[PDB]
Amino acid sequence: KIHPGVAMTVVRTDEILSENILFSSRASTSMFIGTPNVSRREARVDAVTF
Amino acid sequence: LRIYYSPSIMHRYAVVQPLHIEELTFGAVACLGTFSATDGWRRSAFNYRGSSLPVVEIDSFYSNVSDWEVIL
Amino acid sequence: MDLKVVVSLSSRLYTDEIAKMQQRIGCILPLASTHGTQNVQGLGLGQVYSLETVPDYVSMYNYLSDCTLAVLDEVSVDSLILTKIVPGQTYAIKNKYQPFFQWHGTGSLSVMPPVFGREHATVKLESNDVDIVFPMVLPTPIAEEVLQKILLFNVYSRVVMQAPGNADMLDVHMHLGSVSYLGHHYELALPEVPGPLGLALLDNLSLYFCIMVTLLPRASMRLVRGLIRHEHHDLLNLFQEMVPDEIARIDLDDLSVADDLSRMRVMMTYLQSLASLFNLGPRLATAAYSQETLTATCW
Amino acid sequence: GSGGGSFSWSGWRPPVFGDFLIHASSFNNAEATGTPLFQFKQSDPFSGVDAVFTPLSLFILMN
Repeated sequence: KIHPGVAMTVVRTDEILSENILFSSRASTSMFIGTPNVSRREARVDAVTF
Repeated sequence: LRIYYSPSIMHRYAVVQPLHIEELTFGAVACLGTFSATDGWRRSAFNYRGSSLPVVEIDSFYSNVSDWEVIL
Repeated sequence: MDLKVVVSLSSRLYTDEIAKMQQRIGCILPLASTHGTQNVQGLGLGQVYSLETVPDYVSMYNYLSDCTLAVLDEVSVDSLILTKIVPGQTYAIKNKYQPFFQWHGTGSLSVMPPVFGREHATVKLESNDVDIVFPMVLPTPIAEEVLQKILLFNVYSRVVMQAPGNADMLDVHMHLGSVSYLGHHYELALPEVPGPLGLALLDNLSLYFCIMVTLLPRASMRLVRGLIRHEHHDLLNLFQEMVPDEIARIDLDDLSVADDLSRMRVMMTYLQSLASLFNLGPRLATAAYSQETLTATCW
Repeated sequence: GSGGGSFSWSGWRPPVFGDFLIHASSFNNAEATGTPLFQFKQSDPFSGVDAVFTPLSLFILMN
């Protein structure tokens, strides 16, 4: 426990969970909606995927 | 399959057995077909006469046999 | 039944890259995941082939044989639409490659990592800082020829590592890196140091070879000695009037048809095993072709 | 008349079936109904019955 010739700095990164609040002003984005689609695929021996 | 059988060939071909023309062939690999990936293997008990066996079961199989391929 | 994949880009790309990709319509490329929505990372052959890294080709064949293949169908500012190739379908397919070779319509095509070049094959997307690499497709004979070129160059770059002079490596570069097609020569980019998976494949080649070399039939050796001593054939052009020294030492034993026959049986049992290993890539069989359209009906 | 125009079902192929004739002792009557099977060719000419095995009988045969 002798002090060496040189000194040192120690750096670390820390994570903090945080519950945030988001405000949005009215009419800030225009959205265009499309018609939904349904297709089928992966026809396999016992099942179908949609 | 080569590296999965490496220790067994290392043991068998070794001092225990020398070579001869008809003994060189070691393993055979044949395909049985395709099965839906990401499902996996359900583990089930197969019960006969009050005795069980752990059995892997594979759903949605598609049978397709292939020829034998020689591995050594 | 319905085969369609849309790939969503987070940020819109510039005009230069939309033009460069619209040149690229009708391209075969692998994606990793089979879903309607794919991210831009899993797209293409990029994430295994890096600018800073030494090129390893067998690993790219390995990655490509597993990743699902799709055909470029539509290029937009935000979204890329690509159709998926299911194992059991027929596909009208288009040929426009820059290193183009002529197509028969007779023989299956094959897919391979971009051996010819990196720059003319790549597309950079600095809007989303990602690089897309289009693999190269070829008729099967030139594919197998290029593969043989690459593996033999691996072995001989390894061996001439301990060799005397520059002229020897210069002879190696002639007719190994270069593919000579009718009317042109083409320069494959070759690694200076092949270290990964070159071993893992050439070693299995060596196992098969050292197994086969014990059980050769002698009658073939005696026949070759007689024929190169008396007649001259184009397959016998290699051996001059000189006959090799190995054959003169192996031949001396007489002939017994039973042993040669059993050796032939075992050698065939191993040749069929050897044939499976040379592919290392997806093979797409072709049935019909139009030279005026550069369009095949692959399968 | 309306049907027949599907022209496939994603390439659907009906299963091919195989029907073997077995001795009463070789194949145990209780099995998992999904077990893989194996036919061993014999030598007798113009035969009428052929053998079959499951992985368990295949194990017992090899001791």
